[PDB]
Parts: sequence; C-alpha cells; structure tokens
Amino acid sequence: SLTDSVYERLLSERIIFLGSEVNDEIANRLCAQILLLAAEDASKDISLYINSPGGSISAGMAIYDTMVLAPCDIATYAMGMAASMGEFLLAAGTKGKRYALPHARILMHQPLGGVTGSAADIAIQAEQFAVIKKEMFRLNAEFTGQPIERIEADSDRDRWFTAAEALEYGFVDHIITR
Amino acid sequence: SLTDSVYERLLSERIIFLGSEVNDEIANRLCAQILLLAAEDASKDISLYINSPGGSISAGMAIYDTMVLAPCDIATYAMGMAASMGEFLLAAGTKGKRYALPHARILMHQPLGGVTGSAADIAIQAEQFAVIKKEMFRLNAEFTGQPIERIEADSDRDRWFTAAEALEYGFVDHIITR
Amino acid sequence: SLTDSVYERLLSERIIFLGSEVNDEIANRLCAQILLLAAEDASKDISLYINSPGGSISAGMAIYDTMVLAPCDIATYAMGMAASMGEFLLAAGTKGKRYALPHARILMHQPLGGVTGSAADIAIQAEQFAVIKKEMFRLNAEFTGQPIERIEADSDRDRWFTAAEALEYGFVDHIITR
Amino acid sequence: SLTDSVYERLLSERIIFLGSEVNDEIANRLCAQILLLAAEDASKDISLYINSPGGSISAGMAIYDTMVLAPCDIATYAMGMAASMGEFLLAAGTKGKRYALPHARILMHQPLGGVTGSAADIAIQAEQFAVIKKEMFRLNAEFTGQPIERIEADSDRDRWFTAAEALEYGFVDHIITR
Amino acid sequence: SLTDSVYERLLSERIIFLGSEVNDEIANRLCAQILLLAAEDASKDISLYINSPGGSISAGMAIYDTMVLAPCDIATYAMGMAASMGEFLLAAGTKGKRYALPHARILMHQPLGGVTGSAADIAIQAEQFAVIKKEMFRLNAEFTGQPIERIEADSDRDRWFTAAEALEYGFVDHIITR
Amino acid sequence: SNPYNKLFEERIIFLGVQVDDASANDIMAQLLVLESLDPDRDITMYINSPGGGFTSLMAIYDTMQYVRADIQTVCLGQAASAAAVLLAAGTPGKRMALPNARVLIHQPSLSGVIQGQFSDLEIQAAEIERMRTLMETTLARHTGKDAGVIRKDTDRDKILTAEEAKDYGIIDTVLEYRKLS
Amino acid sequence: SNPYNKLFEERIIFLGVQVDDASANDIMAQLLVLESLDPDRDITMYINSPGGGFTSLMAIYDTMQYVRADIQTVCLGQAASAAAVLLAAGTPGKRMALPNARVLIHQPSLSGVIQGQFSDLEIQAAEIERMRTLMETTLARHTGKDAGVIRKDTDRDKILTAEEAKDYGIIDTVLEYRKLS
Amino acid sequence: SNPYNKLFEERIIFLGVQVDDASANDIMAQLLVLESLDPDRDITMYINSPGGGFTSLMAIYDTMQYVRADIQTVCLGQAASAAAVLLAAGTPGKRMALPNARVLIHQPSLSGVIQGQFSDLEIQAAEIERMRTLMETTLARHTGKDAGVIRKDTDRDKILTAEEAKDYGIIDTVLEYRKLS
Amino acid sequence: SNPYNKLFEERIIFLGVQVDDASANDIMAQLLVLESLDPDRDITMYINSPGGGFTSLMAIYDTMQYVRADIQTVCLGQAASAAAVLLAAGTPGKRMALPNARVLIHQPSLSGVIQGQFSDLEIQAAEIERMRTLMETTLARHTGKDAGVIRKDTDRDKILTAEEAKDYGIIDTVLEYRKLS
Amino acid sequence: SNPYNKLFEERIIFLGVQVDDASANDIMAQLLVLESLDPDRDITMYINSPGGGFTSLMAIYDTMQYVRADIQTVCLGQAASAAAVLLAAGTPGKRMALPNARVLIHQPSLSGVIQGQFSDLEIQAAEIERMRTLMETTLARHTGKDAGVIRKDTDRDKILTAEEAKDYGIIDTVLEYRKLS
Amino acid sequence: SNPYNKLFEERIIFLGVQVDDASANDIMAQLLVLESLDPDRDITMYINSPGGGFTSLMAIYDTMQYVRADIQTVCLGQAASAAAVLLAAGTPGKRMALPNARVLIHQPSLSGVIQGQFSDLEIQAAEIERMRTLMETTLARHTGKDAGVIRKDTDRDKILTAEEAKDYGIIDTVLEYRKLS
Repeated sequence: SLTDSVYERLLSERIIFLGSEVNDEIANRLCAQILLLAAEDASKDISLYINSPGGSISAGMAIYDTMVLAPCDIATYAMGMAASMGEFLLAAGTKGKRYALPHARILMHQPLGGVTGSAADIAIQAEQFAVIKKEMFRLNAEFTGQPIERIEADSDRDRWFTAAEALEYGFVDHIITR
Repeated sequence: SLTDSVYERLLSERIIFLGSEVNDEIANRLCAQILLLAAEDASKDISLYINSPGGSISAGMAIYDTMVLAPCDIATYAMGMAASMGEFLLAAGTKGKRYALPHARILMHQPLGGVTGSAADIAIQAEQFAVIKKEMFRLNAEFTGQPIERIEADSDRDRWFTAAEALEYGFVDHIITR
Repeated sequence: SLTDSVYERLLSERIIFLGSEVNDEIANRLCAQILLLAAEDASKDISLYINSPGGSISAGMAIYDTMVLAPCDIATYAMGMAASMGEFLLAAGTKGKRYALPHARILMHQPLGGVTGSAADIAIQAEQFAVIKKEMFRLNAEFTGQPIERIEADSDRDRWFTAAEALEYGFVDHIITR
Repeated sequence: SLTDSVYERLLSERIIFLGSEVNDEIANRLCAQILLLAAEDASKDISLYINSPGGSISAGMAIYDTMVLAPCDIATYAMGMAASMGEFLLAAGTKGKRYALPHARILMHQPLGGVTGSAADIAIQAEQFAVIKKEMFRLNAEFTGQPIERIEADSDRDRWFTAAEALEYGFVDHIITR
Repeated sequence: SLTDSVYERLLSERIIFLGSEVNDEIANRLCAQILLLAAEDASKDISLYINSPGGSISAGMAIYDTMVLAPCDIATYAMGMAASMGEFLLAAGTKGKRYALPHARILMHQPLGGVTGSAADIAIQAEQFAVIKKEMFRLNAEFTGQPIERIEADSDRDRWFTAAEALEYGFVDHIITR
Repeated sequence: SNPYNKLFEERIIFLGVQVDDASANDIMAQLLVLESLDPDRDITMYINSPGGGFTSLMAIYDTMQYVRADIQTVCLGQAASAAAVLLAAGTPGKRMALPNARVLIHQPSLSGVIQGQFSDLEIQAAEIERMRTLMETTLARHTGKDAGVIRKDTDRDKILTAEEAKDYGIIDTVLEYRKLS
Repeated sequence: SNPYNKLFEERIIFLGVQVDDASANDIMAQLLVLESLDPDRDITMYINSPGGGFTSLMAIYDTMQYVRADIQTVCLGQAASAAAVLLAAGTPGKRMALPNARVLIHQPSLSGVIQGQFSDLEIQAAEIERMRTLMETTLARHTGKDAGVIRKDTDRDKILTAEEAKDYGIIDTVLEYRKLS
Repeated sequence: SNPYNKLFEERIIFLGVQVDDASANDIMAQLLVLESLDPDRDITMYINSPGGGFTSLMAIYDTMQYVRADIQTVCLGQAASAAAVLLAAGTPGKRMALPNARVLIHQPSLSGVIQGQFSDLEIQAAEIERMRTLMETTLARHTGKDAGVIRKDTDRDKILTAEEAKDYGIIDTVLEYRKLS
Repeated sequence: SNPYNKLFEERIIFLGVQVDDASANDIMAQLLVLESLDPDRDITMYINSPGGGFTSLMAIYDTMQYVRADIQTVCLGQAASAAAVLLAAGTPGKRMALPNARVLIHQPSLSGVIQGQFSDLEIQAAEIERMRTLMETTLARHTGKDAGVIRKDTDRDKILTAEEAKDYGIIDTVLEYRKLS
Repeated sequence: SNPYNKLFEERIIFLGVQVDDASANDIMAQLLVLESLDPDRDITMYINSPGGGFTSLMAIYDTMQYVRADIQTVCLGQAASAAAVLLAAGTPGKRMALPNARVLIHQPSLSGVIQGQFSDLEIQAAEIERMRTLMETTLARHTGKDAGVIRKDTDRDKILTAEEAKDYGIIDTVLEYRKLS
Repeated sequence: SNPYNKLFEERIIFLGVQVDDASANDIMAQLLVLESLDPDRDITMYINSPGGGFTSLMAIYDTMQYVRADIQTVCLGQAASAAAVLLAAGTPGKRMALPNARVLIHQPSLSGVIQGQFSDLEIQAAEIERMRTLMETTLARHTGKDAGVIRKDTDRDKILTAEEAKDYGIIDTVLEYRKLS
C-alpha cells in the first residue's frame, strides 16, 4: 500500500493527516498517532494537516483532548476543508501555529449528533449532544477570540469562510504562500 | 496498514487501546496484549486507553480478570466514552492511576446480556447473566467506594457522568489537563 | 503489489503520478507525497506525471496549494490526459518545466462541482462552487498568459488542445521528443 | 503473491510485461515501469513482452510516448497476441529489436474508442478518436515501412498475420527460434 | 501465504508448477517464470511439473514458445493430469527428460478454442483456431514420433493414456518409480 | 367471497400487522366508506397488531373520531404502543378485549417525516417528545388517567392484561368465553 | 372453485404451515365469518402445522373459545408446539386425530413484541416464562393434566402418538381407516 | 368493491404515500375522469402524504385548477412540502383539516429532469431556485401571504398545526370530532 | 377451464413436483373435497414426482386411507421414495403404472420438525429410524413383502420397473399402450 | 373501471413515464385501435414524460401522422426531449399546454439498435447525428422554425415555458385555469 | 378490452421487443388461431423490433408461409436483423413501411441449441454460416436480389430507409401520412 507507506514515512517526520470523516474510528487512529509521536519525542512539534468535511462531535472532542494532553505543540493546517469538527481541530492548534492555505475553506458549523436507538434513547442522546455542543461553542469562542454569541450566530448557519476571512475571524493565525 | 503499524509501535510503549465493542473477539485481543506486555516486562506499567460504547458482560469480565492477574499496574484513561463495560474497565484500573480527559463521558450502566438460542436456552442464559451482573455491581461498588444500592440506582438508568462528576463519584482519580 | 512497489521506487526518484480521479482521496494522497518529498530534500525538484480525466475542483485546489507551499520546483508532464483539474495542475507546474508528450491531450474545462445534500444545501454548494471556479479561471489565465475572457470562452466549451496547441496557448512550455 | 514477486524480479532484469487490456490503469503501470527502469540505468535496454488483445487507443499512446522519451532502447516481443494497441507497441520497439515468437499472432486493427457520456459528449469523443486513430495509422505506416493506404486497408479488416507474415510486412524484424 | 511462499522457494530450486487452467493469465505467469529462471542461470535445467486439465490453445502456445526460446533444457513431469495443452507441454519438454509418474493420466485431445464476440467475429475466431490446432497436431506428431494421422485419430476422441501407454506412444520418455 | 371481504360486508375492519403509513390509508378508506354506506350503523374494528407508525395511527385516530357511526373496538391478541390509542378511542361502553389480550403502553417509535433533516438529533428528539405528548394526552382523554400517570407507565413499558386494561381505562369489558362442553 | 374455498363453504378451516402473526389473523377472520353465517353449525378445523408464533396462536385460541359454534379439531400430520393447544382447544368429544398424527409438546419459541427492548435477555426470558405458563395452563384446562405434569413433559420435548394423545387428554378419538379392499 | 373504488364512485380521490411522477399521472387521470363523468359535482381529495416530487405535484396542481368541478381538500395526517400546495389549491371555503393534521412547509426536493446534465451543480441549484419560487408563489396565491413571508417560513421548515394552518391561509376550517359518548 | 381444473371436475388429483409440506396440504384438501362431493365415486390420483418430505407424505397417506371413496393410483414417470407409499396405498386392484414408470424405494430424507433441537444428531438420527420404520411397515401392509425384505431393498436404493413393481406388490397392473397405427 | 380505462373509452391516451421501446408499442397499439373504432373522432393524448428513447418515439410520431383521426395533444407537467416532438406533432390548432408545463428541447439520448457493434464510437456518434437531424427536421416541420434555429436551441438544452412554447411553435394555446372561487 | 386484444379481434398481430424463443411461440400460436378462425381473411402483422433469435424467427417464417390467409406486414419503427426476413415474408403487394422505419440487414446472432457442445467454436461458427445462408437465401426469395448481393450488404450492416427498402425489394410501398391540417 503506497498510501499507508507514505503516511508511515510522514508520521516519522511528525506529520499527521486528517483526511476524512472524524468518526470514532478516525478519532481513535488520530489519538493513537498523537500519543505515539509525543511518546517518541516530546521536545518536538507535531504538524496536523486537515482536509475534512467533519463528523461526530464526540469523536472530534476525543481528538481535541488528546491534542491538549500531549506534551508538545501541535501546528494545524487547513489544506482544503476544515469543516465542523475539522474547524474545531484547526482552531485548537496552538497559537501562532494555526495555518491555512490560500484556497482553504473553513466552515464553522455544528455536527448533527446523529440519531440511533429507540425513541426513549434518542430523547436522551439529544441531551448529551446539547451539552457537548455548548462546550464546543465555548471552546470555539476561546480559540477565535470571539463572543460566544457570534459563534452561535455563525455556527447555526452554513457560513463558509475564505482562508483570508478565517484569519480575520481568528481561526487561523497565518496564510501560507510561497 | 497504518492503523496496525501505529498500534504495534504503541504496544512497544506499553500502551493498549480499547476503541470499540468489547465483544468476545476484542476481549481476546486485549487479553492477549495484556498477557504479552506483562510477560515482556512485569516491572513496568501498562496504559489502557478507553473510547468505547461497551459490550458483552462476559467479554468485559475476561478483560478484567486478565488485568488483575497480570503482575503489573494498569493505568486507565477515559479519552471519550467509557460506557458500560468501558466504565467497568476504567474503574478497574489501579488506584491513583484512573484518569479521564475533560470531555470524557462515563456511563455506568448495565450490558443487555443478549438473547440467543431456543426459548429453553434463553431462559438459562438469563440466569447466568443475572449472576454476572450482580458481580459487576459488587465490583463497581468496590471500585468507586459507593454503597451497592447507589450503583444499582444509577446503573439501571441511562445516567451519564461528566468527567468532573465521574471523579467525584469515584470512577476516576484524576482529570488530565495541560 | 507490483503497482505499489513501482510507485514507491519512483517516489524515491522524486516522481509522483496522478493517474486518475482527482477526488478527495487522491488529493490527500498526492498532498501527502508532495509534502513528504519536500520534507526529505527541499533542494531537489519533484516531477509530477499526469494522465487523468480530472475531478472535483476542491480536490484539485488542495493539490495546487500543496504544490505551491512545498519549497521545491515542481515539473509537470502531460503523458495522456490533462483534463479539467488535470490541466489546472499541469499548467500550475513551474515555468520552464511544464511539459507535454506529443500525443498528450489537454482539456481546459470546468469541473461540475457535484450535487449532494438537500435542496437547501444544493443551493449553497453552488455558491461555493461558483467562487472556487472563478478563482480557477483567474489562475489559468495567469498560468497561460491569456486574458481571463479567453479562459472562460474556452473552458465553457469542450475544447481539446493537441500537445502542440497546448504549447502555443501557454499550458505547456515544451514538447518532449527523442 | 508469487505473480508480483516474479514480476519484481523480472523488472530488475529490465523486463516489462504487457499481459492484458492496455486500459488507462495498465498504461499508467507500464509508463511508471518504463520511467523507473530508464531512471535506474539509461545505458541499458528494456525488454517489453507483449501478450495482449489490446485496448483503448489513448492508453496505448500514453505507453508509446513514454517508450519514446525514455532514453534507452526498447526491444519488443510478441509472445502470443499483439493485437490492436498490442501491435502498435510491438511495432514501436526500436529497429532491429522487434521480435516475434513463431506462434505469435499479430493483429493490425483499430480500437473501438468507446462510447461514454451523453449524446452530446459521444458526438465529441468520436472526433477526438478519429484524430488519434489517424495518427495511429500514420505511425504504423512509419513503423512497418508501408503506404498509409495499406495500413488502412488492413487495419479496417480483422486481418491476422502469422509471425512469419508479420515479419514480411515490417511489424517484426526477427523470429526467435532455438 | 504458505502457497506462494512454497512456490517461491521452489522457483529458487528451478521448479515451476502448472497446476490449473492454462488460460492467458496462467500462461503469462509461466512465461514470466521461465524467462526469469533462464535469465538467472542459463546453464541449469528447469523442471516443469504438470497437473492440469488444460485450457486455451493460444495460451498453451505462448508457454511453448517461451519454453523453446529459453536457453536451457526443460524437463517435464506428469504428476496427475496432462490434458490437452497440459499434454502438449508435457510432450514439448526435451528429449530424455519427459517424465510421468505411474498414476499420471495423459489426455491427448484438442482445446475447444472458445466462442466470444458477435456472429461476425465467431466466424473469424474459428479460422484462427483451425490454424493453431493444425500446428498443435503437427507438433504433437513431432514430439511423439507418430504420423499426424494418428494424432488426429486420437486427439479427436476422448482417449486417455495410462502413464505406461503414454510412454509407449512417445509422450513420455520415462516413468518415475522409487 | 373470502373473509375480510365478508367481514367488510358486516361492517368489520380488521387491523393487523400491516401498520405502515401506506396501510393506515386503507384503514381510513374503510372507515370513510363504511360511514357513507350507512352512518347509523356500528363499525367493529378488530385489533391485533405490534403497534406501528405513530403519525399514521394518529391519522386513523382522527378519522375514527370524525366518523358519525359508533366504532367499537375489540382487542384480539396484541394492541401494542400506538394501537392501544386506537383501542381506547372506540366509543365508551364498546371497548372490549379477549382474556389473553395484551395492551402494551410504549413510547411511540420514530417515523413520519424523518426524510433527512440535517439536525436529525435535535429534530427527531423534538418529534419524539411531541409524539409522546400526543399519546399521553390522547390516552388520558379516553382512559380517565392523568397524562402524568400515563407517562410514568409509558416510560416503563407497562403491559396490561385484559382485566388490568379495564382498571387502566382502555377496556370497558373483557369478553367471556362460550364453553359448550 | 378450488378446494380450500370448497372447504370454507362446508365450514372447514384448514390450518397449515402459514403460522405467522399475519396468517393468524386469517384464521381468526375465518372463525368470525363462519360464526356469523350460522352460529349453530359446527366448524371443522384441520391442523397440520410445525407450531408457530405463540402469541398469535393464543389469539386464535381465544377466538375459538369466544365463538358460539362448536369447533372440532382434526390433526392430520403435525400439531407441533403451540398447535397442540389449538388441537386440545376444540370442543370435548370432538378432538380427533389420524393414526400417524404426531402432537409435539414443546416450549413456545420467542416471538411477538420483541421489537428491540434494551434488556432483551431479561425481558425475553420473562416473556418465555409467561408463554410457558400459558401453554401449560391452557393445556391443563383442556387435557385434565396438572400444569406441573405438562411442564415436566414440555421440558423434554415429549412427542405423542395419536393414541398417546388420548391418554394425555388432547385427543378424544383416533380416526379409523376405511379400507374397502 | 374494495374501498378506494367505492371512494371513487363517491368522487373521492385518496392521495397517499405514492407520490412518484408515475403516480402523479394516476391522480391526474382520476381528476380528468371525474370531471367528465359529471362536471357539476364536487371532487373530494383526501391528503395524507410525505410530500413528493415537486414537478409532478405541480402537474397535479394545474390539473386541479383546470378542472371545472370544485375540488375540496381534506388533510388527514400529513401534508408535507409539496402536498401543502395541493391542499391550499382546493376551492376556497372548502380547504379542511383534522385536528392532528400537520402541514409542513419545506423547500421542494430535487427531482424531475435531473437525468445527468454535466453541470449538475449549477443546473440543479437553478432548478431548486425555480421550484422554490413556484412553491412560494403558488402558496401566496392560495393563502394570502406574501411570497416573501412564505419564503422566510419555508427556509425554517415551519410546521403548522391544523389551527395554525387556518391563520397561515391553507385551511378554511378544522373539522370537528363527533363524539357520541 | 384449464386442465388440472378439468381433471378435478373428473375427480382426478395430479400429484407432481410440488411435494413440500405446504403442497401436501393441497392434496389433502383435494381429497377431502372430492369425498364430500360424492363419497361413492372413485378418485384417481396421478403420480409423477421425485419423492418429497416423508412427514407430509404420511399425512396424505392417512387421508387417503380415511376417505371412503376408492382411490386409484397411476404412476406416470416417477414415484420416488415416499411417493411409492402413496402409490402402493391406492385400493388393491387399482394400483397402475405406465411401462416406463419407475418406482424408487429409498430411505426417507430428513424433514418435518427439524427446527433446531440442540442434539440434532441424536434426535434427527432417531427421526430417521422412525421414518424408515414407517415406510417399511406401510409398504409391507400394502405390498405383502415383509418389512425386513423392504428394508434390505430400501437400503440399496432399489429401483423397480413397472413390471417389477407388480412382483414387488406395488402395482396390480401395467397399463397397455393403445397403438392405432 | 379504473381511469386510464375510462380515459380510453373517451378516446384519451395518457403518455407517462413509461417511455421504453416496449411501451412505445402500447401507445401505437392504442392509436391503431382508436382509429379503427371511429376514424372521424378526435384522439386526445396527454403528455407528462421525461423524454424517452428517440427511436421508439419516432415510431409513435409516424403512427400519429398515419392515423386519420385528429390527434390533439395536451402537455401536463413535462414534455422533455423527444416528447416535445410528439407534442408538436398534434394537429395544428390543437396543440395545448397547462401554464406550469415545461417543454424541454434536448438532443436525443443514445438507444435503439446499440446491440454491440465493434466500432461503437464511430457508429453511435453517427446514430446521434442522424437522430439529432430527425428531431430538428421534425420540429421544424411542426413549429415553423428553421432546423438550424432548432439546433442552436437544442444544443443549449433550452427549456420553454407554456407561453414560450407558443412563440417557439410547439403550442397553439395555453390552457386557462377555471377558478370558481 | 385493452388494445392488443382489440387488435387480435381485428386480426392484427403486433410483433414487438419480445423476440425470445419463448415469445416466438406466441406469434406462431396467434397465426395458427387467426387462420382457423377465418382462412380467407388477411392477417396484419405490425413489426417494431430489435431483431431476435434467428432460429425462432425462422420458425415464425415457416408458419407465415404455411398459413393460407394473406399476411401483410407493416414496419413501424425497427425491423432489425431477422425481423427484416419476416417483413419481406409478407404477401407481395402487401409489404409496407412508415417513412421513419428502418430495416437493418445484419448477420444473425448466435442462439438456439447452443447448450454447451464441447467444440463450441467449430460448431457455433458452423451454425453461424448456416444461419447466414438461410437469411441470405430467404431474403433473396422474397426481395429479388441475388443471395450474393445480400451477403455483401449483410456483412456491412447495411441499414435501409423505408424508401431504400423498396429498391432493395423488402417493401412494396411506403405509407403516406394523412395530414388534416
């Protein structure tokens, strides 16, 4: 597999890719990679490249807490989409190290949570979802330096930011050109 | 397979992941990993990372007994869900080494056992299930330092704990922040 | 896999192939390869061989921004089709290093974007598409040295260029013969 | 995979096999192998063994241009079928190095192009096909030393050549016996 | 794969197995193995073990011409079936080196050619088939030392030879016992 | 004619396992036709079913209450979830059940216009609370129990026997057996 | 008309392999129609079946006991599990079986409202004990054997011959053959 | 005859879950036939459906307005999306709904001639804006609300109760229940 | 009317390839109907079949012996396994076969109540011995051969020609051809 | 009788989504039958369809022009691609459409005898140019527009409104609505 | 009655896309029935089909020539491959086609008894040459062209227009359109 060979070679360069879904399987794979790189050498940075439509809110939070506990700066890059949890992660990189490429598109929006189980369970999953989402909005407000009211006004609409706008808004610190 | 390559590299760092299901296949894989790490070096700790909805009660007990016989401390981490058997395992780590990440969600609940076989067999499986479940509750009471009556009052309801609440309750000793 | 073995051996010669689709999966694989080669040795060129019908406009832009940020010249070759995003990439190689083989066929055209989601989402995806496409046309005008008006007149028609015509038009700097 | 192991060992002997289809996937694999062998050592010959019914005309042209740009002589062998593009390739090997085995069968014929897309697209694909085919016939006339009129008279009929006839016609320089 | 591992180890002992089908895929794999072994060391023999019902006549001829051009003696063994092309190959080994095991069964018969394509193509494939088959019979007559008339009288009937009969007939030079 | 058709001639609707929105329309068509044929004659509805979509069972409920002819309901076998509403909905004095009949009060399952809204969890959970409210309210109007009581039982999947169903207000009588020997 | 329809004209219900809840409704529809056509005439039910869902077979049982016309039952072939209850349920003096008929007393299989409750093992095991209790109780009422005896035999998959079925209380007579030569 | 056919004899069209372009043709065939049978007699259309293709529901809309006989509309259950247009389209004074009826104003889904145009995103987004314009315009003509108001509600998936539907202009009356006890 | 239905009018049952328990019920329904239509008239059963389930073919056997009308049997083509019992079962003097008919005595295959007992091997082997015993016993009663003889032939898959079948006691006559030229 | 059959009695052909060569034969059968029943009475064809195979729609076109009875055409909903030819093909003065009708002029899709010729690209592209020529020519004969004009519009997928279709020559009148309130 | 059945009453056979050996038998059954009903009245066969199996189309050909009633043939749409033989086969003076009809002379495809002979290539190629010979010979007998000429055209997939088909001898007349305005 050329695809897996390339990613192992990149993992040794301390580069992690998030290319899709942010579901429970992807979150566990990324959490494992962050923990592994930090374990191998905590004195060095990890670069996370994001090109993803997003996914489950709980999966994105698992990745986020792993990024935080890992004792190493994590740089993040929007190299296409950083949508929903893809944005959350992008914005969660450390300060001065959040980047977007010029044609990157950043979507601050909310996950849908997802409906499973019996009517009795659906009614409960919705409460846990509302709680997680409230925390997602608090954190985006802190990551971007915005009032939480703006985060809600924008996340509840399908509002896309251009890379230049994402920088002005506070999701991104720098645009990478050459 | 990048996924398996990453887990082998982590297994060498004495890190084990429980990312799904806790079914008989997963329990046998985890039991094999715990036994292997303890066999390689019993003087060192094993770190178990949990992000799982849970599964069969008998599968969770197989993992638990393996964790106990292995002659090494096992640290446990809730890095998303620790639900049902995922909680049992989390709580079963050693004392002073049970951890949760801030956005972890811990669900003390019961497995459903599962119905298979003829009506004559179903009626029997239910008795073995009731016995195993009674032991699960006794052990959770011991792990958390609660009266068994509270364990039953809470496990029979779909009661989620936030990471902060899980610590107060006794499932978790510490919350990991950075 | 002989196919993957050959590509790994070529990747070590700093040669990257784009043989199909330019979808999100292909773009992430190519982005990973460009970043890897530049990381291994930024003093050397990367040769990108293109034989592709094209694909999603956002996937092609992810590849393009990666090509630009990578601190190394990228040579591009049309070795069959360079259609739609395949042309965009071909034309985006650096100056003096864009090549076509004599029987190469270059199609400057537009992607279709793609319709997904509810009627409410389709109506929004179309605006993001129109914005990306406008940038694609601006960049093709800059890559080829044409007025943007000609890029639109030709990209909105299924107009194929022969390798000789593609050179005259400015997509290609040289035709490779032996 | 014994099959892939054998081909890698042969690739190291500078031997390439074309055993089927000549579709876009096969052409990209062969183009990659020709480029790889020429990159490893351009002072040595490459031997291409052909046993194929043929395929898409554009795929065959991609292989042909790669054979030409590669800075090394390419010997070609008909070791069963060399039909349609399989013949084009056979005939395109260098002079004095085109071979056929005694029971080889060479079919000079035309590809069908292939019909895809809407009626509006089919009507366009046909023009590109007619142009490529005209070039295929010009090149076969040059490869075999025939008037283009004979190439058309024979390629428009399902006319098979025996290995002995293929030599007389100019597709093959030598018949290999032992 | 134990199966492929065993065959690679045997290929290094210069042993090739033909265990099924003799279709175009099998013929290309065998042709590749014969060419590889002869390339590695042309001073040594290759042993071909046959246990096959046979297949396409053109596939069998590709294998045969490869066996002949390869500059090394090829020994052949009937270790079960040597039917149709399996017999052709068996009989095509060199003289003094064609072997059968005592319970081997040799079937001199003809392939069916196979019907594909439109009625217009079927009518043509049949002529090429008749030509190839005539050559198959000429070669079997030469391999066994029989009049071509007997080869036709026997190949047009489902006439099985015991290993002892196959030797008397001239397909096999020796029976291997121990 | 086959039964079912003989039953229709006798003004009997037999509500079975076919509880899809598609079949709810057939029940409503049968009620509308029987009323027009003779508005003054009772319609008997036999119920033996594993619930069904709540939305379409409420459509039947309104049709039953709209229709001028009395509708009497008989529970044979099952009257699960939502079918218990239709059972309770018959004219008072005419709700009946056989002794081994079981009436199962359950929260309604998720169905209806669940086409693919983006926020499926917030929306579907809202639909669930609305459906639960209608089931609780509708049963309270036909059983005499406060909707709050019904909720407590609904949340525990309470299953009523034919006799308990009288005490709970769904059934007015439990049908006797007629033993001839 | 084809048989089955000729049999219905003669007031004969033929209960076969179609033992799904969906078909239980057809048997009940047939019993309800035959009773209304003529309440004073016997209904003959022929039984040849590999049991079926217990819940829907109990719904048939209550309908059979509800109906005023005598129902006589004839076992042809099989009367497995739950069909043995319906066989025993016919009017006393009219339960009949052919000599190679086999009546199979088995615990009822799991069916009915098993929609997907979370605690499926505790709930379904509870449903099983309830169903076993009804089968044992129902057979005791129609066979004369104590329910405790029936349980001991049920738990061992006891299979009764047409003659043993008389001794066990399911069959009143075993039908004679009529040999004309 | 089965209901549905009895309903047709009574000049009743029952519009259900079958909302494909293929079935839209059946509704139009029914309207064309009822008008020719007697142009001066009302046609009643019962609506219980999860919307449907917009293009074919507009074809029904024009047929309904073309036909000389008054068409009255009754919402049973659902009148989602596009069916709300057909509900509003009945003759004023004759738009009716049952109390638990829900009228759902939604943007129309993508259907019709979406055969495989290359620029599917530009074209289909254009079709969507055209369809939204027709829905908003058509409802404004039949409800009295400005199309701009309708758009604001349409964009938020507003769901109307039978009473709200009167205030919104879709329903003239909400049908009463007829409780006999 | 199509044949088969014309054959039924003439009191002819045609037993073919449909030998499932589900179709055994149709054969029994046909025998029960023909007897009630006229108890004194012969029923002809034509047999052309690759055996079938033993349990359901024994159910047919008892029905055939129960019925008062003579049943005559004609073997056309095949009478494999279990169908040979039904062939032998016709009234003596009336068992007939065509010259190229073949009667195949085989052990019965495993079918019937094989629902999923845990000890399937001990139980199913027991069912097999019981079924073999019934086939051997039943043929002995109708052929005159000792059951022990039948077992020896059954165990060897003995196939009888129409003439051998007379010597073996299954057929009383082999039908002549009627050549008109 | 169901509509469609009532429509046929009234000499109405309803052309819907079934636009396969197999159904083109049904339309032709209907035209041939209506003409023989009464050659002097108009046939009304209602059109609501997403085009279809060009080859079989041309077969219908010739049948329509062959038939002596006037054929009038009404566009309900869609008249895409090839159906626009059949719409234009009705007798002048009798081509009609409803206001939300859309006539879509498109190049014909590839169908007919495309069985598997080797040179599929050269042959099918030739069939496409032939089909486009027939569509352009046929519409010019019935619309008054030069075939060259039609080609320019065809190549751009021009979609006509019911009013634009009059200006383009396909429709003679746009049908009025009949609002009674 | 539906068309097709009305067409049969009028002695019209409509040969469509169903060109399998299985349907060839239906065409032959229709020809045999129409001849017996009235041997002196013409049979009209409408042809619109993408060829079919050659073997079964030759079976139809012989039936058409066997039958005493004149058979006239009309090509609507397609008469590909083998259907062109059946078109040519009608009684001279009565072979007709519509202007956009296309008659396609092709080599017959491989079908019939191709069950799985070992030497499929030698045998099937032989069947192909035999089938080509019959098509060429049969058309020569009905068109006047030498079989050698037909072969040259057959080998090139020549497609004839309705007018060219007259020059080629398949069609006697091309049917006029009847424009009433």
